[PDB]
Amino acid sequence: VSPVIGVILMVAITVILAAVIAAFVLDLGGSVGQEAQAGVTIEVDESSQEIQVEVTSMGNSDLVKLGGATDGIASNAGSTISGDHTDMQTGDVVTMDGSSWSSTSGASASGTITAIAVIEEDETETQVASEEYDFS
Amino acid sequence: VSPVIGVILMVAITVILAAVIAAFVLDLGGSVGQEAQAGVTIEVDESSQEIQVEVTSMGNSDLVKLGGATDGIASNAGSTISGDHTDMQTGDVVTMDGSSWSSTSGASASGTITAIAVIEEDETETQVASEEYDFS
Amino acid sequence: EAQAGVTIEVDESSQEIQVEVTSMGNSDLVKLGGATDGIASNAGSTISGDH
Amino acid sequence: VSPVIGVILMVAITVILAAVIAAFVLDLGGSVGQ
Amino acid sequence: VSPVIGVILMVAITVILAAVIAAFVLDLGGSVGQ
Amino acid sequence: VSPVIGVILMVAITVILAAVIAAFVLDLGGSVGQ
Amino acid sequence: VSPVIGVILMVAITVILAAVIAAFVLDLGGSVGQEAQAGVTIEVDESSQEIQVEVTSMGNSDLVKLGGATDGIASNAGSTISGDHTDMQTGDVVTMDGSSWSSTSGASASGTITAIAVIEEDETETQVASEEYDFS
Amino acid sequence: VSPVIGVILMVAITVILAAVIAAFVLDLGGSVGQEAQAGVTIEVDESSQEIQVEVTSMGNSDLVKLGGATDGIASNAGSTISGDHTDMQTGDVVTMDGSSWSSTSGASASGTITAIAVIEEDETETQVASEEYDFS
Repeated sequence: VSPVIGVILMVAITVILAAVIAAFVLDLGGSVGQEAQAGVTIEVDESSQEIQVEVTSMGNSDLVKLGGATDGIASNAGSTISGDHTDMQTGDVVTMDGSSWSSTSGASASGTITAIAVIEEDETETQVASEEYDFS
Repeated sequence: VSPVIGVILMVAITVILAAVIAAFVLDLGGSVGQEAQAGVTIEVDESSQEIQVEVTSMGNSDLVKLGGATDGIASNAGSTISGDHTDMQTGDVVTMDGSSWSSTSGASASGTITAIAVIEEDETETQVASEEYDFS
Repeated sequence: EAQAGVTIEVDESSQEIQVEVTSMGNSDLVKLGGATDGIASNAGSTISGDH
Repeated sequence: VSPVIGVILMVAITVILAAVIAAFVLDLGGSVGQ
Repeated sequence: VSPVIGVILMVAITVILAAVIAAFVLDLGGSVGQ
Repeated sequence: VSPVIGVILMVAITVILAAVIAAFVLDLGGSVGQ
Repeated sequence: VSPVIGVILMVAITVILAAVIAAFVLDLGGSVGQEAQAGVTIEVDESSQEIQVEVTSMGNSDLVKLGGATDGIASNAGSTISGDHTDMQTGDVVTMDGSSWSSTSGASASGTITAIAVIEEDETETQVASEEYDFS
Repeated sequence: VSPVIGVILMVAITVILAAVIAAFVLDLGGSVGQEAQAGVTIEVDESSQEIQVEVTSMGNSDLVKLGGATDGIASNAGSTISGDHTDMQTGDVVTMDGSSWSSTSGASASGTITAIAVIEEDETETQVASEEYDFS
């Protein structure tokens, strides 16, 4: 009689463990991480020490912002950036005049300008373009 | 007896997880993002400070509108733009007289004129042409 | 023991949560619990549909 | 399942790259120096 | 259950690799030497 | 009970193998020879 | 009581088997076989019975050597080969004078000249170019 | 003792199921469907109401035959077709005189002439060229 009751109890434990593991499996099942992608052009003009950025295509993202060395520039370099860099729609233009960075403290004459695509649905951030410059 | 019931329960969980992952996979399966393309010519005349735009070909899009520096001009520069810039069909002509931008507040004598192709089916926007100007 | 598959998705852009039943399994009805008890009790119409 | 999703993503990247290269080609297309 | 989770993880890796290769492709896309 | 614990262990091994193969794939991903 | 102890022992055996299979899986996991690739040009001149080889591009390999019919030639044909054939860098030139092969024993007037790329990291060998000749 | 015998039986069932699924997988593994491709030129002459077909290249197929509207013509239009249309080798010419189709019952003055490539190894048929005509 003992082994049969043991089998029944083990079956109950098996059902409970299956119920527990189902939630863990389904937790991974739903986490299909998304990735943003888009096309932006960056161009550094040596004749006037200026950098221009435009969004050629949107892809699946909905807004693009500039990162990298722009953090130091936009923070204290003030009006050397024209336009809006925190939200660039397709067809927008952002112009950065780099003549004054060589003397403005905290603004690196070298570095890199990087573009980040943003999706508000889950706060996904992805790098889409990069290009370095040297006004030193 | 215990491992067999466990196998049955695991098979049921496998079927449920397959059903869950199928929807996630098919969600990505249908998102074939489209991109607009067309040909437009932009020409900046230095003798009279005027910019002319015409649509040479439509490609697969159905309407073209001007963006970039035109946002500042069209917003408050008033009648310096002739024709319709929000919807340009093939063979249409848009003429912009830039003589007065050097003194009109909010109108940049420099910048860039960009063309955007539009598809109403999914609100896709793509840049097709760009050209800068300097009436400063 | 009941088992089924339901998808929950929290949208940061509009502060909204969506729930749908992908599969039934062997159960026959699903209801929302947890923090929904506080919300559904007095938050009124912030929930749409039948929970 | 993995290679099919990869193919879809590669197709999307191909469309984006075509859109990017179209502007570059058309930039040279209009520069008929007089 | 194991192969399904493996497929999900491989799909995630495929998305990440597509994101990585997109930047490399677009780097060459813009270098139209004059 | 045995097959469920086996499934859990196999899932863990699958995660570890995915982590291992990700580095190998990304190694080739970045080698765009100029 | 018996089935519960059996379940415990089976769980232990399952853990041990998982540990054993993990090593086997990871053994295949790391064996991502590499392949060498490069570009080399081979040219057979009918006017003087001479064959010229140059490395146009290196690709990802680091040295190129000649195989195929060259094994018979280089072994006993002596000075009919000029330059270094066991290690050809980019921009190097190897010239082989085939006039004397028609009479030198062990040197095939026909056959094929093949190029092999080499990587010292794992001794990978890959064929990159081939071309036949007939001085018979 | 019960769970161990259950594990043994489940292992046997797993081996049997693996053997069963192997055949199903290998059935799909070998079905690499082939497709024929070739180049044929079709030309419709308005001055004499005649259509000419020639095989410019064979590709990987081995014979070409005409389909489409030719089915109605070749069936009862008799000698209006010259040459052999059921098997066209490279460099062959088939001439069809369409003057009489406007009055011959069952012969459509309009329609389309299509070319089909054929491979006898697995009876693959593929369309390679098409062109319409209007002698009505």
